[PDB]
Amino acid sequence: SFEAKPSGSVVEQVECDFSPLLSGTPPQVYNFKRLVFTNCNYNLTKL
Amino acid sequence: FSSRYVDLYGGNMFQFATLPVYDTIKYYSIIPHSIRSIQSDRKAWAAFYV
Repeated sequence: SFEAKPSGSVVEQVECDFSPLLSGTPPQVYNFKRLVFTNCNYNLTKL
Repeated sequence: FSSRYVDLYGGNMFQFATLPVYDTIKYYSIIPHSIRSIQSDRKAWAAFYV
């Protein structure tokens, strides 16, 4: 095909707190509570 | 979804807000609303359709 090589890439690019999950009594597996985080920065290394 | 936020005249529905309710809701109930006004003050109100 002789497709052109990729060039000139253009890239287009809060801080949700995980403290409530680690603070206080954890809910039991039967009484599990989900937590939803949207549009938030996350640190996977920290957890 | 609110039509007024993006296309009020069109009536097209576009999401404007999200509520983080983890539990599913299987029951909905209309709430009656009254207006406290004198007989002359009373005015007709639009009828909502669901």
